Amino acid sequence: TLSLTVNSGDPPLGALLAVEHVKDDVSISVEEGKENILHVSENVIFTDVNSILRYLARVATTAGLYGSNLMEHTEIDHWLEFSATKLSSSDSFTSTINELNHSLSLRTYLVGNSLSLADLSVWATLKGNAAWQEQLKQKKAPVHVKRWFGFLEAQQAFQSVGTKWDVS
Amino acid sequence: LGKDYGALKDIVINANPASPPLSLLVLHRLLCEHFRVLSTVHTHSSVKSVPENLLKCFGEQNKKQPRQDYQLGFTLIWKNVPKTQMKFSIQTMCPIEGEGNIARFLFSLFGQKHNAVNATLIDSWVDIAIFQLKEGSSKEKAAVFRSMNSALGKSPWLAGNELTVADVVLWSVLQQIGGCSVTVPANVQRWMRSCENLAPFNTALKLLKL
Repeated sequence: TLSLTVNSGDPPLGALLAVEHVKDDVSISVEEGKENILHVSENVIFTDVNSILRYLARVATTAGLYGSNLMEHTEIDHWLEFSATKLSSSDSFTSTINELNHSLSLRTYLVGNSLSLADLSVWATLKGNAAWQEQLKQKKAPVHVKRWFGFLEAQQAFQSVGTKWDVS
Repeated sequence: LGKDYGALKDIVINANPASPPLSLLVLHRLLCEHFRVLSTVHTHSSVKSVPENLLKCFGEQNKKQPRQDYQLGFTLIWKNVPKTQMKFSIQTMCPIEGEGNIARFLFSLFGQKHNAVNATLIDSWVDIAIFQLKEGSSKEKAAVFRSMNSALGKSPWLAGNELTVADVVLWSVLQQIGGCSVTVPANVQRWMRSCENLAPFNTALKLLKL
């Protein structure tokens, strides 16, 4: 089947959310470990988080996590890179979070009006960003981002992954 | 192939002239081989001057134009942006940032069908070009060469038997890496020459220097 090893000391919440939103469509187990490895088959593994997300989104044609057309696919690519670069730097964070706020002003989900890898990726990255936490507790988080982030966090799949894996 | 699901026509790319996206130029030459493309270069008013080679990177524009005929419109705007950006006529699609993401989109227009594993491999190589090779240490670059050399001993192109966007982006990024000497392994050398032998690859590369 599919097997994901994770770094138990620093879990990839994005990939785990994807495993969570995908488990009803493909058989996949999660193993404790010290790094992230998605074992696809004998000669096939993915080790970087965005590749792991892409692969899971692609084999789970029921969940619709890579969007429903080429343009939504491309938007999801945009957000995957946004979270891995801009949102991972915690450097010029204010400008980066303001870009994210602008994009969410007229959206409920980041892409195509339903949950996608974009949401999982950006959410997971945001949760692990110290500057985001320092913005929330200090009541300075931008309105739309707070609204969208709270929406996802109240979903049962997010609460389940949080409880099991999130190392406070 | 088909291209009319929601028919979009004009592709706009904002790029910084201090950092020309060679992968997009190569891609542009490639699209032109398959589609009737109308190509234009503007300079945004936020940019004072632009090198002549970059002003006319779509110079083989003297050709007679179908005019009625065009399948795709490709507008390159030299602009003071922190990151290469693609925009569409459509309000619903957000601006696409990053040449890797733009390259993925443009190459997809060729219709190449891939399975989950191989599509993801292709995406992986693009990420490696962007997150590791583009701005990595000398050691990070050496590790990329090693991975490429291993892969290229097993298939003629980075993801198998056919040219993919993986080859376009990694080759391009390699050409724009300039500062410190590092040495290229033999399977990578063979693959570079395979790339350079393709008209779209070398003409676009020539554009980058005066």
